[PDB]
Amino acid sequence: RVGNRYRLGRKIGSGSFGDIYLGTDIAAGEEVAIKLECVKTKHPQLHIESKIYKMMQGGVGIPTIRWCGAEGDYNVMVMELLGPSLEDLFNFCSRKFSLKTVLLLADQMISRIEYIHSKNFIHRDVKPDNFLMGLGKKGNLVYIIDFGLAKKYRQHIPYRENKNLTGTARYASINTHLGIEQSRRDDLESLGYVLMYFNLGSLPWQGLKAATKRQKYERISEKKMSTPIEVLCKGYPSEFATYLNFCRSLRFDDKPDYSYLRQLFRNLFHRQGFSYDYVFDWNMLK
Ligand SMILES: Cc1ccc2nc(NC(=O)CSc3nc4c(c(=O)n3-c3ccccc3)SCC4)sc2c1
Repeated sequence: RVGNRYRLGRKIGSGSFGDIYLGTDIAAGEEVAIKLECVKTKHPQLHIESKIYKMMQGGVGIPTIRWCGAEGDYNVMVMELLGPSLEDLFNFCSRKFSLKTVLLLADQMISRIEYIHSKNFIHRDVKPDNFLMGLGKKGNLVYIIDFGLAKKYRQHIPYRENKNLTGTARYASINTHLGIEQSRRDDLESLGYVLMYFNLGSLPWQGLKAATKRQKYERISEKKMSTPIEVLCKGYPSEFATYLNFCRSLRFDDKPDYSYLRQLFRNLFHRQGFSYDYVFDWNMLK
C-alpha cells in the first residue's frame, strides 16, 4: 500500500512539517517509521529533508532512510524505526537522570552535532524530542532526527540579524532571542540547556505566564538573559557552566572545539569513577 512493500500503521508522533507513522516492511519483516507530507502542501519540504538524510547516511546515530516517493495524496519517507526520545525516557524516569546518564548522553550528543556540522549543516532545533535511542543491538546509541529546520551554514553564511525564532524557545540560544542568524555555536548552546534541563528537571524560563504568544517569547528571552550561568548551574558540576560559557563565547563563524567540550565531561566522568558501559538509568529498570 506504500512503496509496494510497506504497510502503513498507526500514528506514533509528529516532526517538522509532517507526521510520523508506524509501518512494516513486509518483504524484510521489519518495522519502520514513515513520514508523510501532503503532496499539495503550499511549501513542500519532505523530499528536501530526505536528501539531507541520504547525504548524512553512514554517520553514527543517523537513522537509515529506506524509501522516499509519493503515494496517493502523500509524499512518503520510510525510515528505520528508532526507540523512545530522550524526552519520553526522561518522563519515564520521573524527570530525573543520574549524572552518569547525563554525561553518557552529552558525549554522544556533542558528537551528533559535530557530525551534522561536518556535513555543512546546522540543525537549529536541538531538544530532547529530537534525540532517540536505537533499538535492540543499537539500544546504547543516541540518534538525532528531524532535519526539517536544518540549514546549510557553508564559505560560511554571512552575519545576519532580525530573523524570527526558528526552533523551540525553551532551548534557543541567547543569540537566537536577539534575532541573530543561527550558526554552529547555537546548536551547542542549545545542547547545554538540554543538559541542564536533564539535571534540573526543568529550566527556570519554563512555565512563564503570557497571553498573546509574542509576550511568551519576550519573557523567556528576558529570564534567560537575566539568569547567570552560575545561578542556572548552581549545585551541579562546574563542567556544565564552563560548557555553556564556552558556547556563549563563540564567535558567529567559529568552528567550535568539540574535542575540548567532550573532554570536559569525560574528565568529570572519570573523576566520578563511572564506567563507560552505556548503562543508562532506564536500562536498570527490573
Ligand atoms: C524521522 C524518524 C525516524 C525514525 C523514528 N523512530 C521513531 N520511534 C518512536 O517514535 C518510538 S516507537 C513508538 N512510539 C509511540 C507509540 C508506539 O506505539 N510506538 C511503538 C511502535 C512500534 C512498536 C512498539 C511501540 S504511541 C505514541 C508514541 S520516531 C521516528 C522519526
